[PDB]
Amino acid sequence: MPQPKTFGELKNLPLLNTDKPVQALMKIADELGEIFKFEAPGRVTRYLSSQRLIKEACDESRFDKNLSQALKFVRDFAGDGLFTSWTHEKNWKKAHNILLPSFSQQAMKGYHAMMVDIAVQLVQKWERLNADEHIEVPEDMTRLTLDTIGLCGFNYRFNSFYRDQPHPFITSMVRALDEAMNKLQRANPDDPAYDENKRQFQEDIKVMNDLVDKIIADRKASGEQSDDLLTHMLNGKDPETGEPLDDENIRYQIITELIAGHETTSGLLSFALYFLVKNPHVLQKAAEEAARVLVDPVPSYKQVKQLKYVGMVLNEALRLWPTAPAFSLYAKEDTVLGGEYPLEKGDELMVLIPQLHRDKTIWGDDVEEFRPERFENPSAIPQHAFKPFGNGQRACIGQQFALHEATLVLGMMLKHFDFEDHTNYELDIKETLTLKPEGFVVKAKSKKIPLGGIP
Ligand code: HEM
Repeated sequence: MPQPKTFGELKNLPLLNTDKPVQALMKIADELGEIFKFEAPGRVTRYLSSQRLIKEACDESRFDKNLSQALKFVRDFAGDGLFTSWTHEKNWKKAHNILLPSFSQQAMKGYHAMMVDIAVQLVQKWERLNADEHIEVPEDMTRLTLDTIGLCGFNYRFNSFYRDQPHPFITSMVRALDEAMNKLQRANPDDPAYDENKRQFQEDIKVMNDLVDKIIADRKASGEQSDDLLTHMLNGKDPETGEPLDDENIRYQIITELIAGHETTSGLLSFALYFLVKNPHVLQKAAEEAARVLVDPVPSYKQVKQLKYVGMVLNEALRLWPTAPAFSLYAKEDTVLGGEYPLEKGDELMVLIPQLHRDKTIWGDDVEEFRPERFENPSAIPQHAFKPFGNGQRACIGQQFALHEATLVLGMMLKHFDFEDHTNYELDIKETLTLKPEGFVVKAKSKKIPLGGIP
């Protein structure tokens, strides 16, 4: 098994002392192949890139979700929420059972109005820009996804489109996620040089906890019901144990929904618009569908479901740049991977999704091209070839929410504006916990189509 450059004591770790670790790992994969070993002080990981090996890794009888170093650090503020719990932790099963119906296709009918509320705000913002002015794409997409999850999660308005400086909760969340990712590169965590980082981290945790805990308390006092996750959780009983989630876990689920959902989804919308402006004939086809389908001043749930080609566009963006680009597994028992790589019980595997999605033996020679028509017939895609939302029982619980949101918003964008790549933008991918196009800007010329009133 191949292995990239080592640095004594530090092993491979310094290779990731970069602002773009995942793209670093992709370049290494390009040279080394379908599997390579990556060592840090005190840990070992095997990175997987081929569909041949990843299909075995996705066999839940042999491998289970692992809490990576990154997820362990995120747990300091996401607690035992769904994203950062072990599969066999009692609160995982319990929360999974309770929350499943909150994330179904039927639940999307209830969330639709609040998704439209924020989408309308985004469209109005762009309708109101003066001539020559431009749009900062990832920045606005993130305002949109944070505000949407705020409403659908706990009926709270962050009012991001009313601000230059985000709501303090958002600032704190973003900074805590930053600190979590930065901790990955620290050989000496308790060095006094990180005392300030530690102070800020605890302050940011308190900001998040204080707001969510207060809203939960207030909500239990009012009795108010909404189409939000908080109401569902306050009223929901586990099908198995018959118990509801306790108030602390409810808080962790609300924080979790925001962490897991806002940045992946905004990254997706950003990458999709990028690929559209770089491929004008695809943009035209997608805009034609939007105009054909979205015939009312405000889109309805049933109309979003008709945006088939927009859906193909989103899937092809997720193929090329899956915005949560890696997930971690561990071997349940000793086992041989792909017939040639022995694993010991507890051994960690990392699935490199962007590499999976560029496996020529699956997709063909043109894997680098943006072609939504790949997804015209789903039955064509082999099992475990396309995994932007993870695997099995530990797959993204938010998948239907993300796709409904992104399809609605991209559809409305295409209905209401023509877009210009005015700077001839060169793709630069920023890495946090997730991936996004840094500095992506466009100009949007309104088609001057009336936008209807909302509740
Ligand atoms: C394009 C958008 C999204 C992508 C690509 C994405 C991707 C993923 C992936 C790959 C995982 C598995 C992580 C692992 O194995 O460690 C995951 C899990 C999860 N995601 Fe998403 N996600 C997206 C949007 C969302 C949204 C909008 C929400 C909430 C509204 C959400 C909530 C969650 C939760 C709670 C989990 C953990 C589920 C469990 O293990 O029980 N995600 N997501």
